[PDB]
Amino acid sequence: SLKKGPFVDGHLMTKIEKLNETDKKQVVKTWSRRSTIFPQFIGHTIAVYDGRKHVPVFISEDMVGHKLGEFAPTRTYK
Amino acid sequence: NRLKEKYNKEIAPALMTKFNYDSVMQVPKIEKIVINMGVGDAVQNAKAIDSAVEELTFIAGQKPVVTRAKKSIAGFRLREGMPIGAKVTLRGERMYDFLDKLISVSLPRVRDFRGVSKKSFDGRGNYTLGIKEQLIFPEIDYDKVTKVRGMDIVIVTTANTDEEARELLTQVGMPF
Amino acid sequence: RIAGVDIPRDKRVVISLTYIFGIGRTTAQQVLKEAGVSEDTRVRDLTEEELGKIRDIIDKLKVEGDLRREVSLNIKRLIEIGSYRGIRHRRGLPVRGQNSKNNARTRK
Amino acid sequence: MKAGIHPNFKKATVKCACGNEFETGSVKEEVRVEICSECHPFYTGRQKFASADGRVDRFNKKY
Amino acid sequence: EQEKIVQEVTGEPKPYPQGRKREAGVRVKGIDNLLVRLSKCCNPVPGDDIVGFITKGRGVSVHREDCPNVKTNEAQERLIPVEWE
RNA sequence: CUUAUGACCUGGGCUACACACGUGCUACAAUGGACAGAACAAAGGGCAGCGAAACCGCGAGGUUAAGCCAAUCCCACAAAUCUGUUCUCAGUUCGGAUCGCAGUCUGCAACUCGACUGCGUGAAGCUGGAAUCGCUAGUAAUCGCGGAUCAGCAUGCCGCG
Repeated sequence: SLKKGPFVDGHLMTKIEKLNETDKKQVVKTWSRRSTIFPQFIGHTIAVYDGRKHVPVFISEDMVGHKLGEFAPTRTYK
Repeated sequence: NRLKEKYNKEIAPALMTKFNYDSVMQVPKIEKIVINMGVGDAVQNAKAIDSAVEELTFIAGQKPVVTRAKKSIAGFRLREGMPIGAKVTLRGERMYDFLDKLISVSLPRVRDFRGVSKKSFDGRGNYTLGIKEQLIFPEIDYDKVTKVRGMDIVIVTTANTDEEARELLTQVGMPF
Repeated sequence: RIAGVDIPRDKRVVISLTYIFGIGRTTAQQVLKEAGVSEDTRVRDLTEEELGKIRDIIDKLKVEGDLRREVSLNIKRLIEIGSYRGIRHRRGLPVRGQNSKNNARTRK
Repeated sequence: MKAGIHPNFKKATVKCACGNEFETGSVKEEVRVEICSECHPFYTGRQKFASADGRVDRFNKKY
Repeated sequence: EQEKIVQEVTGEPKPYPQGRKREAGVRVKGIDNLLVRLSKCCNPVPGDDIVGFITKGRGVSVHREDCPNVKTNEAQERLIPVEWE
């Protein structure tokens, strides 16, 4: 996208604000590969669905500008 | 001539009080500058030896000398004799003037030159220059440049320790 | 040379400067718009007051090593953070989004 | 000093394009330089461009 | 000759492409259905407890705690106390 | 076959890639490249559909919006061509992939997985081995344009000069 803001789903913004308000906590199975990454997400570990499992991934201060779909290997090869 | 008066009147009294040597005889000097060429082209091309036989003379007019390798090396397909590279030795007045060409003129023509290698001393007080491209100063004349081999320069000082030869080159003006 | 690597002395003003890494055709036109040198003279035949104005515009831009760093910085950035586009830069395969059973012979 | 082997040695007047005039003794007589060390900005302490340019992005919220 | 049978049996890893019949066997801290893998540093068995390290990607390694690789970990937050189930 | 081989949802995949094959375009240049000037079509399409002019963005476009249910208005200023200017035979002022950054649109959403600009980067290739394929006159080749299909997407296929 260009100017509408980085896209988030309503469920993703919901539970991370529940996560950010008190303390970092357990991982979250997201089904939203489509969503972006906000700078509030740093240090929050979440589980991205790959096609057959939810793979847990980490978010640092460098993995900020991209979407969650950069961390879903959906096509394994050798 | 310019650097010697700079070295004698300014640089030598500065480092003398910096490390509290008991004499001017203890104040370290930088005596000789030896420059290796070391081209292994003679296995393939004996005519490529003649390039930088002529060309290194244009850098400093003291002509370099045929350096024959003193052991036959079959892994390089090389017999003993068989000249490999040339040797520019330089000590005295023009050599600080050669250093005047180095800092003031040469180094900005290294097209991505930055803070050069700090820890490239031999643990004695001597330094080597890592140069891979020879087009460093406006004599080089690109149209008369067929061979692209660089140049290896050795700094030889009278530094009794090492970490004040560190501080010697800073007062000389070696960038880091 | 200003870039530290030459331009050939007999080409025209725009196209000789396109050999500078980081500088292409339209980057050359914006410089010579500020220079105003009519873009067709022998670059063996200039003046340094004319060419000093060529220097500082190049000094203002990411030209020689800086543009060589930052894309290579980005390559070293995105591979070491996972980031699947990093793996496509990594393995020796295309990146921008293509098939795989077809040619792709720029990378194996 | 062997004659007939060494080329000549003449007092050079090294000049930079920014006006830095310098003196050596070389084979060639006049050396005209685009950028000398005193013209080179890394010798001028921090260079003006890449010291301020080498930053990472500020995880850019701006838009 | 039966050591040559051990030579000829190389091809039992060949049923570990194309998937294998796997349950949720490494229960990840009470949460199921997560991508984990058995650690090749040392094999995760019920001796000492088994801990999942959040990698940069490509899976989660169950490093079988009291391992020299799991003990020297930078970023101890990536270690997850998981269950052998 | 049937509380599943049926139905519903998310997300993945149909786009994988060590490698061969057909089938298509863009090229390897001087009958070319670049810039400027001048002039010339046929057919089809348009109601939540086309969108002029206008302004702003380097631009892709944005903005508002006349007019048009149409031989009225819009798509749409055709390209090759012609005439100048410059280029001078080399992996280059040909090549344009591959790739980085910066962008625009549609849409819930462009990561896998879209198109198109803007900047950069600039490889492979300098008429291709044996062998093969098309074509009897507006055809051969060549250059653009329209439409189905579609929110979106064509080097595809139809159709047009």
